[PDB]
Amino acid sequence: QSKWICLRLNDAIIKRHVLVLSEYADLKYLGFEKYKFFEYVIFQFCNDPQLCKIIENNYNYCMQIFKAPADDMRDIRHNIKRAFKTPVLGHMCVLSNKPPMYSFLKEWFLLPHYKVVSLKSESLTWGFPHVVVFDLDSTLITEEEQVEIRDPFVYDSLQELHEMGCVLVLWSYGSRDHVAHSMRDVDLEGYFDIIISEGSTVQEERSDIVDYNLKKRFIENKFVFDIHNHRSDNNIPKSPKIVIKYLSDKNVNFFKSITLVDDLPTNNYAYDFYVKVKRCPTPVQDWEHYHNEIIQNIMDYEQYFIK
Amino acid sequence: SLESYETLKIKLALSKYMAMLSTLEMTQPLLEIFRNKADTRQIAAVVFSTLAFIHNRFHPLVTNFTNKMEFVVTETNDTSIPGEPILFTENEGVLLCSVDRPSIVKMLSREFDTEALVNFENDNCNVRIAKTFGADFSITEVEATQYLTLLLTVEHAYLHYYIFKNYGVFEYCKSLTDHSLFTNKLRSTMSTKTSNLLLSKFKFTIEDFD
Amino acid sequence: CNKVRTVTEIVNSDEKIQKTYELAEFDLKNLSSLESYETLKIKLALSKYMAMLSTLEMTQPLLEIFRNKADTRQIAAVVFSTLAFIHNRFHPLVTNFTNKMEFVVTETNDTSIPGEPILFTENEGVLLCSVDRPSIVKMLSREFDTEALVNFENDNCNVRIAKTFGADFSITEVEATQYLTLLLTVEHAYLHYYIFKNYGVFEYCKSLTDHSLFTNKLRSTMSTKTSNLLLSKFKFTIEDFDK
Amino acid sequence: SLESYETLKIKLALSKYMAML
Amino acid sequence: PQQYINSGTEIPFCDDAEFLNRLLKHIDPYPLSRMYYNAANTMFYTTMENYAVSNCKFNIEDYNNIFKVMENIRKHSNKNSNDQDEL
Repeated sequence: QSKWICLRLNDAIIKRHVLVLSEYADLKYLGFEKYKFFEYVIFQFCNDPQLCKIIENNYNYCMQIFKAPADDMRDIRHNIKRAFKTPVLGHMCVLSNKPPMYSFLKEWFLLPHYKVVSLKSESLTWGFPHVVVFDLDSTLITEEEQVEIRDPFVYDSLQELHEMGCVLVLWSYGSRDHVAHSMRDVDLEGYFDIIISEGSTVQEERSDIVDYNLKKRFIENKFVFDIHNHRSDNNIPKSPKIVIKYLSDKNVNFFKSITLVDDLPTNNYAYDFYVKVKRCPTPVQDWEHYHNEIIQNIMDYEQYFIK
Repeated sequence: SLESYETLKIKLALSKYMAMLSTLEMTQPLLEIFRNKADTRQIAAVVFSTLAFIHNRFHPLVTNFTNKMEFVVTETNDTSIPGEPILFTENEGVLLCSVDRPSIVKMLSREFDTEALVNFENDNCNVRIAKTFGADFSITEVEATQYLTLLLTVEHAYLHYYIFKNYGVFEYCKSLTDHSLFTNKLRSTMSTKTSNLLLSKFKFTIEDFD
Repeated sequence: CNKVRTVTEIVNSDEKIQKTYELAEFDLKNLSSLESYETLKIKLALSKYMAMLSTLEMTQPLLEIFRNKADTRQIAAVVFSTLAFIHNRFHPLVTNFTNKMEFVVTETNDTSIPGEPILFTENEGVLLCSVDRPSIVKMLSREFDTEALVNFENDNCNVRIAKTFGADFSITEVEATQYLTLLLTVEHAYLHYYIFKNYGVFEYCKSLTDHSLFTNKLRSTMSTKTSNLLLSKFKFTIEDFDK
Repeated sequence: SLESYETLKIKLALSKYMAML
Repeated sequence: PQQYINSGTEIPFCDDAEFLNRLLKHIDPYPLSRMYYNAANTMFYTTMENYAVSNCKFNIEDYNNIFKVMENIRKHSNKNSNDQDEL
């Protein structure tokens, strides 16, 4: 729980992006001209008032000051988007000069700064999208061996979601092999954007080919997720790290918000919204309230603050 | 075709376009004006009015496309680029767009082609001979085609304008290096009428040699 | 075969149309556009050089200058300015170098030399250069020139026929034509001068016996800009040598 | 590069020498 | 730049509806695709010409890969759209 401060660059010669500082003097690692590549830069609030005073004397950029005891990724993003009246923001940069130990921010994408100039821009949407994450396990299937959609209304609602310019990401924790048969039974390849599998487990991520039968164009959902917590518990969170990774692999580079729809609250690590799926061995046809929830969650920022 | 009425709707869009032209004090067959030196002021003003028409159809929910905009047509091959006869620019707050007149003139020049074999609607005795038995307002096909083609030119520019206006000079130039942002994209917020746009209606490709 | 093909297709397969073209004659237009403005550039450069020369109190035509031998001053100045122009054209950047340089006129055949009418003694303690005024005057004796000529062309229907269808000191041109002589001469000198100024003497045993492979040394040496070899087919009959 | 600021420091010491004399 | 007279923020609609409706109708017989073909050809050919004029490279690939690229229907249903219930 700390006070916090942020740079706002005068000329966003590169836009949307933000950086995080351990020292005000870290600027020396950045040196000449490199500063023009970042729109904002957060720093933990000065302990010495002279630092803040020198900041106040500096004219090279605008700045803001605030309290954020809420040491959370999404809450900090909310506060910054409030301060700078902006719906969408870029990635958070990092250097070999290791970041400050604000390691509660551990679970996120980390941008090796030099890539920033190398970054592409993407066709995939003409406007900045929202994103929604889904599962197979007990999720929107009926629970029997052969599954209906909980409503064909939902079936077509998935398609219409494209009208809003929002992204559909399914990561089955369930086993890889059966999902192909599942989609052959009911195909949403024309209805859904992104597919991932085998997330069920956390595994010892420490230092110590597919589509042979039918020409699917899928991939090894490679196990590249850290143990990340080095502790005795039982949790397999959905990983914003991996999600943003595959997004930028699809050149998806900016977004307004991300929501999770899942049967496990535990896996939600401060996702913007969570929809606990109702378990359903029969077609509940309840979707309209899910629709309402999602629509209002989207609408939150039409007032220019999520609340 | 059971899309026939939708083809007629496309014709309706074109008709609204040309009607707006005829209403807004069009003086003479536009090929003349383009061949002429002065009145480029009027040409550019009509161009921006067409941009406003485009924004209207694209995104009618808000009436004001833009309040003021700056224009420079050019007469100089060495101040132009292939593929992009129209180019936006910004300099220290001087937002502007620029054009090469001769390029567009030459474009208008080439519309020579006329009827050749395609599928055709039913001709029957009961159709024509029935009418023969009994029961200025003039615009030729190429005449309308010229205005249509000129309009279609503007789609590329307008898309680039939107992108630039929403992403700044960086991504503007980026897209100019790589227009693939265009590639097979109707996905947008509803208000952007994206499917309605003529990127959808019909398609083209080179039949690649070698 | 480059018989480019093209197609249009309506949504929902309602219609499909084909056409074809060829990239031929586009190449011809490109070649024309190149050669035109390239020649323009070269001509412009020449014009600039001549105008620069024009400042130098030309109370006399060039020819008079060398036809006289009593003076050396004007000759030296001309030579110097030529060197300067070449150097700058290679180095888009103003230069003044070793501020001690001098000239001597090889006024007699007994001092004459085969081929190279100019000789830099790079440092006899300091740089000096040689000038064969008698020869230079021979070259400028000119009258080799008359523009009424004819030139190689072939396969015009494919190659050239398209080229058929496109388009006080108030001194005449012949003199300017003559200037190109000394342009080329000073260029050829500049080659050796530059080389030795950048390297040793002994390679003169090669270069000045035969310049020849010196281009090998010049590899990676040129500044990525060409000089004065547009009509690259400069050649004469060879097999006739009957050695 | 991490090399970069070392190059800059070297240039800095260089110019610091240079300007005075 | 001086080639502009800005601030003319007209938003015309000029709905001479009944006249315009009939004025449309004599253009109906013209074959849409057959006409459009011409325009597409001219656009391509002119765009091609300028690269050769300026001694450019060209990406025959990219041009097709980007422009008038073709999507596909994936829904099995319908959605509402603009129309006039005229008169």
